[PDB]
Order: sequence, then structure tokens, then C-alpha cells
Amino acid sequence: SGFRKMAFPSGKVEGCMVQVTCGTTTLNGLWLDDVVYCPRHVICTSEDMLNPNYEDLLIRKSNHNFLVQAGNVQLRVIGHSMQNCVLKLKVDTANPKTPKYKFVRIQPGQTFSVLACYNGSPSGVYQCAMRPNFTIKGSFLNGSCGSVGFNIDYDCVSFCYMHHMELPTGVHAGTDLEGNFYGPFVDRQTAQAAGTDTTITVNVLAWLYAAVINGDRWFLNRFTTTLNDFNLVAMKYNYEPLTQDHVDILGPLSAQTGIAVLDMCASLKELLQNGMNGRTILGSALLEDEFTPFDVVRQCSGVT
Amino acid sequence: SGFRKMAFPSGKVEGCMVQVTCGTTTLNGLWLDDVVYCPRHVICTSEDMLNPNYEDLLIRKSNHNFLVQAGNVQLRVIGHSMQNCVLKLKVDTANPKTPKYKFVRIQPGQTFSVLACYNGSPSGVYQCAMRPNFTIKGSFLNGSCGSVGFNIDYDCVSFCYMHHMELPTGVHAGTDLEGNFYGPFVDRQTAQAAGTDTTITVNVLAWLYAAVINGDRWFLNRFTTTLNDFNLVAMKYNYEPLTQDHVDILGPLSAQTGIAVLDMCASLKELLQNGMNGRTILGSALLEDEFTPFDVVRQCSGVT
Ligand SMILES: *CC(=O)N[C@@H](CO)c1cccc(Cl)c1
Ligand SMILES: *CC(=O)N[C@@H](CO)c1cccc(Cl)c1
Repeated sequence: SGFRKMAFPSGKVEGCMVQVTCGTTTLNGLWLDDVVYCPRHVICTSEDMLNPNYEDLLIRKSNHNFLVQAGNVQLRVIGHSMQNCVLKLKVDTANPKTPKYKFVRIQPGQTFSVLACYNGSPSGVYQCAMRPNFTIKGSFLNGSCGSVGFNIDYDCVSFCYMHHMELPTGVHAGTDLEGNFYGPFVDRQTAQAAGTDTTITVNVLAWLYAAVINGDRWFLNRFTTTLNDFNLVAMKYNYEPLTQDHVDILGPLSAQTGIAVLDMCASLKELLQNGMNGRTILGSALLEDEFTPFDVVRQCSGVT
Repeated sequence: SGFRKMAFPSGKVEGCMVQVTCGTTTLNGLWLDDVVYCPRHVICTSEDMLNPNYEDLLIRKSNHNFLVQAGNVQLRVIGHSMQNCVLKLKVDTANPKTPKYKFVRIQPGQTFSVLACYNGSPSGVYQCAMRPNFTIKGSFLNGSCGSVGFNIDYDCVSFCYMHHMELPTGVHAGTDLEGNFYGPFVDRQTAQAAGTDTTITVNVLAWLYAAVINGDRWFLNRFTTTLNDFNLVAMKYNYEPLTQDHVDILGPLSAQTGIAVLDMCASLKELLQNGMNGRTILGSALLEDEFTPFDVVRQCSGVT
């Protein structure tokens, strides 16, 4: 027993990290097969970031301007192309450490692990959620650009995120591995509004189930609610509306604990209206929404 | 910016995980050079755990009874010895993936990453602290025995913990890599008291500094305190007494922020006496003590 904010083992991703330098800018790249992927702003100087014309800036670069180093060894760049906000540098050597992988575009509310890197070197790994407003609340310093987010299913790494920037509010924005931003963001040094965020209701419910499984049950009550009634409360507290699709994915947790989804909704409704009254759930004094129902099942069943 | 409960990249440790089976019991082992380390209770059946005589149980085992598999390949066991609560199985092949490593016995209040494993396969990684009472609050299911805790300094992995058991209270106990338990615990299926735990004061202060660095400053006040006065408050709230050694290790954070350690103590004193008043600090509604001053400096400076 016990329930932690667990990240995937990062080894398979560590083997893909490289450093990419272009001019005086250095950031991280992801070396999979014979291609290195990195944020296209590696071609910018500080003055370029105000309003970069990436097509013109990239035209001034040749293959030999992209310096790619995998730890201590240098990669030879034989091609370069821009796809959306990512640069793809074709190298003459396939990464011998390339794991089985896929590129996926995750949905808001889904979770993933981030391998924070600097200068091509891994510093740490943490789990986070893609907020409903397509930002992430990560831990990224200058030079963390190019660090990636991923999930792992047995031997396959599904890369879902590449870090690009920090908004003036301190939250983070990035792209899928095809270089498409999550959210309305553009790779430019301009103030940009992130939408109104909400709490991921299905994840809070999943975490309440994890709490019951692991022994924290004080919040269980004698009440029930309906999807309609619960959604009036969810609206008032800036929670995502719960749908039958969310109830369906909570089914395994409802079956394991014997607590009907709408009964757990009534516990969550009471917690929203009354707070925790100085108590904690799974070591938290707030309602946690960074665990999906799948994360709860995986951790509670020991999936490797 | 941003501050997360970050674990070390687990790759170097993943390469050392093996499965160890003896009779009908299977758990994890750590393969470093030509030795595999694992909890000695791998030699017990369920009936043995009530009061095991490990010396007698181990006498019934020979090298060929210890089945060690590193992923898909089998290791040949050429020796076995018990050291405290760990078994050391000498194998005929040195682990080609052995990183530079050390065995360290950590102090209470220090932090480390755990690579949760099942059947020799890594499932996840998380950061935690060794509680002042020598327990850890981890996420461990049956078969997680043998999973290890570690810290990494550039290329060196310092292994500090090997998982052995879950107390009836749901907290976890284990040993250093020489098989000495942290705390008063014995490897037996008997109810065992963990001491009164306390909150790691120096870590809470370090985390308050991380909050100021990352923009959360609402808790800063116009007050100061003394070590003596603060320690009266620490005693009342079951916090560890603060010493000048703790003030000394907070020095870099005090210098960076310009907030004297005793001034931060007065903020912590006010938070203990008044609570958070429905506010949060670094996404938490309670006072976090799983970040050491070194963790805060490392994360705030991007150490790889
Ligand atoms: C990773 C990062 O923050 N990069 C910096 C440039 O170093 C940046 C600023 C503004 C926008 C973008 Cl896309 C990146
Ligand atoms: C890892 C674990 O919990 N092991 C179990 C036996 O499978 C155990 C029970 C009681 C004491 C000890 Cl040391 C281990």
C-alpha cells in the first residue's frame, strides 16, 4: 500500500537526450533512430525571440551550424527541416539506445512524466498533468527547452510533449513531437493568455478512490447525487463537468471498492462545499487532480 | 521557474534491477559488479515470516536454489552470504550496466528517490524523505521487496535504501545496502512500533525559501524570532528542534533571497500558529518537508 505521485522510469528516455547548439543557443534534443528533434527556437538569438521569422532565420543555417552532442560524442548532421515548431535534424547514425516509441498528442487532463534536462543531461523526473487549458505546471529553468514528456506501456515510450517556453505567469507551454503547440501558444517572447483553467474532476474522483483503497476513508458519507446535481457544484467550483464517459472510465475503481461513482461524487460534492476541515487525504490538504483513473489502477495493481 | 517533487533520473538504477527467486518467493535484487543484493526474507515461506531463524533457513539453501534473472537472461550463482538482513549472491558475470556507485547510510530527514520494481521490472520512480522515525511513506505492493532508494551526484549513484516491509500502519521499513535496518525494525511478521514522528523543520524552511524564489511570498511577514522562541513553537507542533547546523545549511538560500533564517522562522512560526487560511504554497495546502536545502539549491540551479 501507499500512494505516491509516481513518474515512469526515465531510463529509456535518458538514452535519447542530446545537446543541440546553433550559434550561441544551446538546448536539448531527442535522438530517435537517425533524427534529432528539438525546439525550432534553437536558431534564435535573444533579439530574434521578440517576433521571429523562423523561415528566414532557418534559411541562414546549414547542416554544419547544428552542433549535436550525445554525451561526449558528436553527431554528423546530414539534413534539417522544420515541422511546425520543431526542427528535425537528420543525423548519419541511428541512436543505438532508441527504445520502441510512438509520438502521441495527449488530451487535456491526461498525465505524463517529464525528464528535465539541461545541456543534454538529465537532472530529474516528475509526473504532471496537461491542464485543461493546455499548460503544464512544471519545473523548468533556462536551458530546459527541448526536455520531453512521455508515458511508457511495457517497452513502448509514447512521447507526448516537448518543452518550449515559460509564460509570464510561470506556467509552461510546449508542443507534441510534430511541433504543434498544446493550446493557443506561439513560440515568441510576447505575453500570451492561457485560458481559464479548471480542476480535472475525473482525476480527483480517481484519487478519492485511491484514498479509499489505501485506507483514507473519512470523507465517505451517507449521501448520493446525480450527474446533473454534481455538475451544478462542479460549475460553481471551477471543476470540469463530469460526463458518462468519465463515469465509464471510473468503472474499475467503482467495482474494486464497491462505491458507486455517483456516491463518490457526493463525497466530492461535500468536500467542495465544506473543505477538508483540517484533515488530509493521501498526504494532501487539497483535492489532487494529477492522477488519472488509469494511473490509479496501474499504481494500485503494480504494473511494470 | 516552478518547483516539483523531483526524483533522480532512474536509468542508472534500472540497469541494475534483477528478479531473485528462492523456492516459491520472488522479489527484486540489485546487481552491482558480480554481486546481487536482495532482502534475506527471499528464503522464507509465509509460515517462516512469523518468527524466522534466518541462519537455519539459509543453511537449507545452496547456490543453485537462488534463481537470478536480469530481464530475459539467467545469472549463474557461485556464492551466497548473509550480511545483516541482506543476502549477497555472488554471480559469475559482472553487470555490464553497473554505474559508478557507493553504499551510504542516510540520516533521518534526508531525501532520496525510490525505483519501485516488481519481478525485477521497474514500474515507477518517486522522491521521498527518510522520516525522523526511520520509516518512509512509499508506494509498495507485494513483490516490491528489494526495490532501492538512491541519490545521484553527476555519475555516481549512492544507494541508501532497500525495501523490506510494510508495517501494519501502512508505512515502510527497510535497510541500508549492508542490510542494517533504519530504525528499530526487524524482518519479521510481528506488529512493530515506529517511534513518534516529527516534521523535518529544516526541510520546511528550505521549501519556504523555494516558494519565495518561485514567487509564492504571501507568508512573508514583518516579524523575526530567536532559535529559542522558534523551538518552543516547534515543540508544540511536533517539529524537529532547529539547530545552528540547520541554520548553517540554509545559508545559501538565505543569501540568495536576502531573507535571514530567523526571519523565515518567524514566517514558519506564524504559519504553524495560524494555518494557511485557505491559501497554498507551491501547490500545497500543508507545510512540505520532503525537500532538503540541498534539493532546493539543486532544483533552483538546474544541477544535472
Ligand atoms: C526554453 C525557453 O524558455 N526558451 C526561451 C529562449 O531561450 C524562449 C522564450 C520565449 C519563447 C520561446 Cl518559444 C522560448
Ligand atoms: C516486501 C514485503 O513486504 N515482504 C513480506 C514477505 O513477502 C514481509 C513480511 C513481513 C516482514 C518482512 Cl521483512 C517482509
